[PDB]
Amino acid sequence: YNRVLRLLEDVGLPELVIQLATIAIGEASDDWRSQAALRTRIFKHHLDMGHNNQAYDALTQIPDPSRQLDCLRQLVVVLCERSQLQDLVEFPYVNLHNEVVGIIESRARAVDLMTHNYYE
Amino acid sequence: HALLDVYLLENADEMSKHAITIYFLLDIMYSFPDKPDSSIESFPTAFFVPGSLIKLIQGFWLLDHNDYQNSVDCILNPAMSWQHSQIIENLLCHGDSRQALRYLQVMKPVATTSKEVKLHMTVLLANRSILEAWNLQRLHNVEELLKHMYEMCQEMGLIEELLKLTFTDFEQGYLHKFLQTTGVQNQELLLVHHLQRANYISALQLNQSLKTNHLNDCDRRLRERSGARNAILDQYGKILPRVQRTLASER
Amino acid sequence: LIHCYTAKDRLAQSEMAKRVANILRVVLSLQQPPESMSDSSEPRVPLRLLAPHIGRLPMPEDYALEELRGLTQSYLRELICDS
Amino acid sequence: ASNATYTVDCEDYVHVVEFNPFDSGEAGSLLAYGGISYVVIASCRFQEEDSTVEGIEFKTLKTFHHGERVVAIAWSPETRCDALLPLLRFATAAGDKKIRIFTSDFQDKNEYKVIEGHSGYINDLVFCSPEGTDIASVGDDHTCRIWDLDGKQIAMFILRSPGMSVAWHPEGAFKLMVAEKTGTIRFYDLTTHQAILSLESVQVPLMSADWCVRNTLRIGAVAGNDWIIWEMPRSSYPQDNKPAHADRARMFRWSKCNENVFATTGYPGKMKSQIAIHHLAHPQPILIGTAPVGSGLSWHRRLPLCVVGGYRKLFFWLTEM
Repeated sequence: YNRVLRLLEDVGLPELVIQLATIAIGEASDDWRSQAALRTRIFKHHLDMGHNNQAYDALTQIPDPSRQLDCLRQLVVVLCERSQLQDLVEFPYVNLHNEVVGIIESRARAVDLMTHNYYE
Repeated sequence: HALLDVYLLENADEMSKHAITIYFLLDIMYSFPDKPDSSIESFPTAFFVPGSLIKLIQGFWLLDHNDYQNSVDCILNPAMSWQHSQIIENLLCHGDSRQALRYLQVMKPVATTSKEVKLHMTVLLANRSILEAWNLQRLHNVEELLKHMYEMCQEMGLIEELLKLTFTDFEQGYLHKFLQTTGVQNQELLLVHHLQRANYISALQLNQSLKTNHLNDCDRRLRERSGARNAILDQYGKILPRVQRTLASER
Repeated sequence: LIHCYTAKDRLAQSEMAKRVANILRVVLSLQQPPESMSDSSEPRVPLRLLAPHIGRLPMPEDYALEELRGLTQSYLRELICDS
Repeated sequence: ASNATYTVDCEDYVHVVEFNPFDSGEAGSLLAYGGISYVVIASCRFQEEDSTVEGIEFKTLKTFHHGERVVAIAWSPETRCDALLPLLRFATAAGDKKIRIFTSDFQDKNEYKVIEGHSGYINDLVFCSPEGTDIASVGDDHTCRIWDLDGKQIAMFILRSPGMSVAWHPEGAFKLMVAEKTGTIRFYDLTTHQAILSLESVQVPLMSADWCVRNTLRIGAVAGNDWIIWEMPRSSYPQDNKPAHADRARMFRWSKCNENVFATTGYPGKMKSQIAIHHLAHPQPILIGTAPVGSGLSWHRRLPLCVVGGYRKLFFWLTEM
């Protein structure tokens, strides 16, 4: 299934990659690392397709906290760039409300005076 | 004689008649393991029976004989609607939810009936595939599928993991109705859900309702839990602006 | 029980509670033994005395009760884990 | 890449989309689209047809549970929305190798019939009678089959390779076009049950062919990367052959309003499926649209407007004439 997933990714069929990766999580049984990798892959393809709710649901199911934080960083950035700020407000971050403020502060101060919407 | 008279039946497929006879010849062969050169093995060659049907009937015979591994290996060999439901229900009755999931993932049977969709949801839930079961409920009947999802998550102890999901306003309204109706423990879970969603007014009003209903409750463990719940919410109530306190204290 | 009878009294009280809480957080960080041997040092154990002390702890109804609410949420999570 | 002129949201992925090519007696144009497990019938009205419409008025009329992924949709000529005797009839092919004929009164009477006999995937199907009594289908079993509405096989033509597209001739009675994957387009007479003629493509695989309704001498197709045009009876060789897509062309459809305009789609690809609208007088596409992942291509009956199905969306492109 990991081989067929690489093939479907190279052909550019993200809906089928999500379906197959969901089946492959069933076979991954006790390997939490493979489950983390497959769920990170499902998150990425849902995010790329603009399926914000399903991407958020996939992110909450990631067992690896390090990958979950990197997926959370990617979700926050992509939704901010797409101007989908309402969904981002609705999404219930756990103890990571100050990670968002720290990221936007790090970018804000790091970036030039010409404002956009990070400060807003 | 009663077996052979099946061949005289009109408007029956010949292969279905041969299927009953083959299934019967397998029972006879199994009754006599000690002679390898039985003329009985010539039956499929003598009546031009496809090797495909042979393996399928062997698979069904092995299933009724409690050899589920070799049964599935015969049926899955590369060489009906009611059979899908019965195979899945049989595998679930025996506790082998993993083989029921394997079967469902490979064969992908079309769930046409509310019974088949509830069956497929139960296979997915028994394998901890909650997100797939949840998506299947949304795809297929929405009140019945959500009811089945919430009842099975409550029976399996998965309600805390369900509360971590993203709900639509409709799914959320139905979850609130379900958790309000289904006992005092589910009203404490609904309180936790309101707190996790920053819905502090609804959490405080629900706790006032629970404070009024528990004035006669002996039980030591429920009394200690209600004491802790009351203390936490009385701390949140102190932090609220005077106006929000008034709105929370106005019945 | 701090009886900051005057303004600055309360000013300073707040200041100190704040700083102390920060320091305590940081210190507990590596506190009760990082569980390398356990599935990441889960805090299953809950102390009733800490919760009782928090209730009798006196400070402004805003930030202090918000911290109390966070502690209550943590206690609820611990109860869910026990369930 | 031009944005779509109009976009309509759908419940799920659109695998096939077909405008009703017939007159239904309504002011709106009927549209059918196939999802993973359903077929939706909708009415579309455009600002270009009625000045009271702002952009696109899209109304779902009926949803049919299919249970399988729909691969092709064919409208029946008997389809009418007239208030006196409304009749919806269409055929579908799906991944289960079956044809389903749906019949509806747009009220409570919803019937479907299953037709079995293809041993491979059905790639395309059409109604092949002016009266709408007969269905032609083609597939990976290397057959073209003719069915009555009763699901009885009337005729069968053995193909030399997988049948990839089938089309009824718009004016000439009894002429069926069948496009084979190896580049051969055959014409069959359904009265004599004989092959009349063939065309050959210079490129392979041949993926889709369509008749020009405005000029019944013209056939257009896609094979390999290129679009190919023939003009009959002048030659069995292509009149024109030009690049359509950088990586595999999938669908070809003639405009129903202009004999020089056609649309092509690229294969369900990593570079999001391109739609290219061509005009014969131009060496390059007149319009290049992007759909993230889209299947089905159909032209509006009257307007210079085409539709492609995509991820939970229908995309419409108006071509300036």
